[PDB]
Amino acid sequence: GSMNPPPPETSNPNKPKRQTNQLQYLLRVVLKTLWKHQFAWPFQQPVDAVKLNLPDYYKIIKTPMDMGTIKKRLENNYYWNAQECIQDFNTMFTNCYIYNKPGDDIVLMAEALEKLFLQKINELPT
Ligand SMILES: Cc1nnc2n1-c1ccc(-c3cnn(C)c3)cc1C(c1ccc(Cl)cc1)=NC21CC1
Repeated sequence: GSMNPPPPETSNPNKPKRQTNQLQYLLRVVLKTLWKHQFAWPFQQPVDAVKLNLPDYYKIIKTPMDMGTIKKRLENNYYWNAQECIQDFNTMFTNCYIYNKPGDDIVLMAEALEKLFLQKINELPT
């Protein structure tokens, strides 16, 4: 039998909170721009491997990540360091490359989203 894992942790009220220029930009500019992209829809929520009939997905992908989780982590002050958020974006793209094969449609879609991501964090404020 095949079940999805619970989604990643997005909220811990015991974690210290800070507002930074970089976390605000990651939510208001970067997340916003990737969310509205033509290719965002597969990445907006956890992979539902039951719904998609892919019982091997959570056999291969042990560090799941998606933009819906990253949005909640940003808005709930889950991240202390901007690099934690940048790591989650990179995990989301590399999961797609790990599960799938070079040249697959979803890989071309993730590669384009990654290119936009790198252009947006090129302008990460200081
Ligand atoms: C991410 C992510 N990494 N690998 C995948 N995915 C997806 C995740 C979600 C969905 C989805 C479907 N219907 N809904 C409501 C969500 C689809 C996919 C697709 C996928 C394939 C082709 C295109 Cl053109 C687009 C997507 N491939 C997989 C499962 C292997």
